[PDB]
Amino acid sequence: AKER
Amino acid sequence: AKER
Amino acid sequence: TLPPAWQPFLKDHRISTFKNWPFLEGCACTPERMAEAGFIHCPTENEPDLAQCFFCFKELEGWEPDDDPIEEHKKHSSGCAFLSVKKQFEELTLGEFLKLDRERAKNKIAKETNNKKKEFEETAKKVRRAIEQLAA
Amino acid sequence: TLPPAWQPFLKDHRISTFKNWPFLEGCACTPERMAEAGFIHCPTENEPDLAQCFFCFKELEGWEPDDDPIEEHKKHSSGCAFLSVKKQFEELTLGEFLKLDRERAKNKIAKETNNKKKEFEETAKKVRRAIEQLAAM
Ligand SMILES: [Zn+2]
Ligand SMILES: [Zn+2]
Repeated sequence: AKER
Repeated sequence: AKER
Repeated sequence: TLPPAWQPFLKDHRISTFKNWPFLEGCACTPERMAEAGFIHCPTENEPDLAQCFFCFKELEGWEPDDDPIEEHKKHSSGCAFLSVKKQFEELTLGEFLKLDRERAKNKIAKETNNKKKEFEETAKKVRRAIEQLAA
Repeated sequence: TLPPAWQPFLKDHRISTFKNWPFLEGCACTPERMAEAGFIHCPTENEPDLAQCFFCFKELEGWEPDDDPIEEHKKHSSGCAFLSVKKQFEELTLGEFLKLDRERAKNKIAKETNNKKKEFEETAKKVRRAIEQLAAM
């Protein structure tokens, strides 16, 4: 997953 | 102490 | 801060509730010594020294300067579990604390119940008295 | 029960927040495995898999079935104190818990402050440009  |  | 519902577990909250408490410095039942026993001040017109265990909801009036609040509490509600907590609040676990708060909840109902009973009985005395006079 | 603002400290509360979470049974990032990592579901239109640490407020989207939520949390917010709590919840002392609740309070402050900063920097950019385009003539 990645960051907003 | 007394009771109510 | 702490959720309000939980505040009476805190000595410093209980002390704060004593406003116009007659028994001060030289006395054995100071607000501090009272809060340490679990009482909070909850005065009325005809009972201005009224106090109450926050945990077992035992109510005591007619205090005297040499009254040791812990001794008075043990005599009147020996079953009170708070009386048994030897540990300091922050030293408790949530588990322990959650169990304690639960026993409170029950005591409160049982008290609500015992009250409902007493009010019942008072009505019934009025009811009997009224029927006797109506028969005579 | 337990108070409203302190709910998210409860795993079962956190699980309960996953409604229409795409990643289920066969996946590594199930709601259960997610809540265990500290996440709660907080979806949007353009980011429907959006999730957030309840403690450090780190926000992650773009999840994949083989994503291990704890591994992803450690990579993105290594500073997160909840990541360090090895005890079971009810095994915490009130002191330990209150100490923790205060770090969260601070964490929350920081994120909001950091946000307000970004917003403000963005506004400062617009205003500056408007002025520049005026002195370009
Ligand atoms: Zn009591
Ligand atoms: Zn975190």
